[PDB]
Amino acid sequence: FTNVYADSFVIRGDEVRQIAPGQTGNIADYNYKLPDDFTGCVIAWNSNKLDSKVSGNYNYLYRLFRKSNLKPFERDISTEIYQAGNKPCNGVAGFN
Amino acid sequence: NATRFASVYAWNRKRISNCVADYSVLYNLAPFFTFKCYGVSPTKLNDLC
Repeated sequence: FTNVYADSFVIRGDEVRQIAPGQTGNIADYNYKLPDDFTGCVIAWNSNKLDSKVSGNYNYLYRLFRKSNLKPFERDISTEIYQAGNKPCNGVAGFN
Repeated sequence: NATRFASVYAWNRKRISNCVADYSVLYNLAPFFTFKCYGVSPTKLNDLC
């Protein structure tokens, strides 16, 4: 092959079933998509005896919400608050 | 919206079947305290049968 692109990310064991080409989910839509012409392999390893924490690990965060479907192989760095209604959010959570 | 209620052990079960339930006025308002669940988003329930 020509080149390899390694994507390092941590996904909990309930949400690992959406990693396959042509899925639908929380991570499989607004975060990480696999197209039908995607070619490669998936390597996973159990980090629960090392990277876990008793009070919970807040060092990594994940995106549930997005306005539309995200294009694959693209990172979302945007800190913009999702606005459901016509009320302005002003950077913080609130009504709509 | 019911005035009365039940206790923890004695709870009644109201079966919802063969009807159309509108949850879209609840999610655009939200008097509800905290929504927490796993694997199914409660905001995605509007287009689901």
